[PDB]
Amino acid sequence: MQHWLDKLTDLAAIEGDECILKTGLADIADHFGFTGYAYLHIQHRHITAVTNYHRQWQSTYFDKKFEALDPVVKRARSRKHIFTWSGEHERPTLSKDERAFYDHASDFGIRSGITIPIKTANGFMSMFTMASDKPVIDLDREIDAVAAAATIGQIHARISFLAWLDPKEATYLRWIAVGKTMEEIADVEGVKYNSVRVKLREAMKRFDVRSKAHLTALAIRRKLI
Amino acid sequence: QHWLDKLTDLAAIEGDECILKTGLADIADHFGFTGYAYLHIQHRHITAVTNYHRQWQSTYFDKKFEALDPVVKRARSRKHIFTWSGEHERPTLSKDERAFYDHASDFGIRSGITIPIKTANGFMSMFTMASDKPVIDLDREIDAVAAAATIGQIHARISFLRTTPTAEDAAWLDPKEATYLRWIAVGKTMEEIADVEGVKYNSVRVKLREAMKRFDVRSKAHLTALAIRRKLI
DNA sequence: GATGTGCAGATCTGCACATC
DNA sequence: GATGTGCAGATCTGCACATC
Ligand SMILES: CCCCCC(=O)CC(=O)N[C@H]1CCOC1=O
Ligand SMILES: CCCCCC(=O)CC(=O)N[C@H]1CCOC1=O
Repeated sequence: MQHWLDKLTDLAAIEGDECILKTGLADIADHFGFTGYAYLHIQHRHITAVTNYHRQWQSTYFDKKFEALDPVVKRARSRKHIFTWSGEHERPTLSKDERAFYDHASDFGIRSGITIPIKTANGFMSMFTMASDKPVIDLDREIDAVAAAATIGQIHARISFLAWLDPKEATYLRWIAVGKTMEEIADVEGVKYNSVRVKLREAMKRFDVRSKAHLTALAIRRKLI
Repeated sequence: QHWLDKLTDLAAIEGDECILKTGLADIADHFGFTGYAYLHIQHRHITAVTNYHRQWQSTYFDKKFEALDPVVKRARSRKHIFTWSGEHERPTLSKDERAFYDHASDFGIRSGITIPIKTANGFMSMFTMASDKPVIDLDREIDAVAAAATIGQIHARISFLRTTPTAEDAAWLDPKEATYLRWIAVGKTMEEIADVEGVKYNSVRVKLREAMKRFDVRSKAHLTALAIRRKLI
């Protein structure tokens, strides 16, 4: 199947509100074995988030102003380049406080991750993180920093631009719109043929159409894609 | 200082496209370039947003230079910022490429900086700053990572907010193709189209597959999508 | 209800050929 | 070239039923 960066690039192109996007982001994170994801926009010390991290951890994170303690945000602020982090692996040279921070985050299964930080308008920044409950992130192939940046640039803009087709309906329909067969969609998305078949036939039924070409035309005409 | 930063700031302003294109043109000028060019590529089907001379835009597509331009070739091959130069590449270039670059020079396009990225559904987009200088003499190399981050945002601003192409490759449908394709777009089968338009099933079959051949698409859904996207229906 | 499984028959797509 | 013929195999659509 395609990489999650490609999945994110595809998602950045679908229509819909924040709710639709979050459903899609969570599914991608889950699909690739991550416990959650988090998008953060940071201007100075002011942060806004689009994440599926436990609400309890989010509240604590905001309440105790962890943006100023989180080693991940520190690195992101320091260098705009994708990186992997690990609470366990980073232990040495981590203040007693940064240590307490990681132990608390561990209670939520946030122990390691991959983060992609980029510069955005007005000298501010945005970062996207894929979190794991594993001790460390082990990768056979290093992720292309350039491709990672291009992907997050699109994801950031899409979020900044914030009935509808759901993420799977939209994502699958978009591939139908570029000539893919359902088997090919199953392969690139890493899902079962039947999941693609079921999702799309339901879309067809809800819109009362008899062919993919009709669903495609109606979706485009109605700005659903 | 740093046009990449200016582009990032511009990618954030939401308003009508007329202001976006003006902003892009202004940045290109401010930093000493002859102009800019954004291309969204979907296998030979290309849409452009650029302030390159209107005549060059017309020639570029009428001659299908996308298939000749070494800049596009390199972009399709590797998604990484690069600088190009007609004069510097001379030795490497064939007779058609040299000529190609010659015509471009007539429009103030002799060298440039191009940033290509991958976009949704296996396609790509690229942003170029063109100069009239024989070569780009950069004092400091432009960070490929930062460049990608910027163009990812510019691509989303142009594409997601549905900007009007300033130029694109020629794609059309003759009267019959259009008539039959409109029916396909509302759920009809080839047979049903034959009955309603009072023609042979083979007439509909051949008219549409030839159109599919011309657009280079594998399915009717794809032909339908490109046709609607291009306003042919 | 949300999804998934199966498949018969409907349709289309890819290829080789033929005719206007 | 534009249009038309022929068809095996690819691919989809509609309906019935299964899972949990
Ligand atoms: C609003 C919720 C906080 C999101 C924080 C973020 O983006 C970066 C990050 O994953 N930091 C990790 C590392 C240890 O705990 C975390 O949460
Ligand atoms: C529609 C106008 C064509 C834009 C093509 C483009 O984006 C890349 C590019 O700069 N190619 C250059 C190099 C020689 O001529 C050009 O135009």
